[PDB]
Amino acid sequence: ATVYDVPGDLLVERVAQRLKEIPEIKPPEWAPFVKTLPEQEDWWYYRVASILRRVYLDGPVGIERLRTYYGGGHAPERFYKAGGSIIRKALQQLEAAGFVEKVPGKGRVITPKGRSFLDKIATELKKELEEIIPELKKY
Ligand SMILES: [Cl-]
Repeated sequence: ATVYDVPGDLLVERVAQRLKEIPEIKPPEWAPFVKTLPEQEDWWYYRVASILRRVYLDGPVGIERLRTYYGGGHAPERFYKAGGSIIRKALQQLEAAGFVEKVPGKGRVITPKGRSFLDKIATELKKELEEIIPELKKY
């Protein structure tokens, strides 16, 4: 299966778990300082997983385009607050892990390693859904 063949939320969950074992993916200790479930406890892993999937889907894609995609105005020169820092750090860690690269004049793209990483996890998830859902009791 590929990323296209599984739901995004469950894929990001499963990718997040696998990213925990990748040494370069190091939570920056930003989310714990916010007061305003695994997706919260493991926020950074989910964030990086989501961004990796977004690069797979949308690449080539630039930092500012990702920032505005995720944000709650395009201004690539402007001094990044929290959202820009998140994209930048995620992309730095993903590049260090070999999963994304920069293409001059194009943006970030997923590498063959990154693509296979996602597609392997998608294949596992697809198999699980195919097994579990049809076998659930009705009532
Ligand atoms: Cl964090």
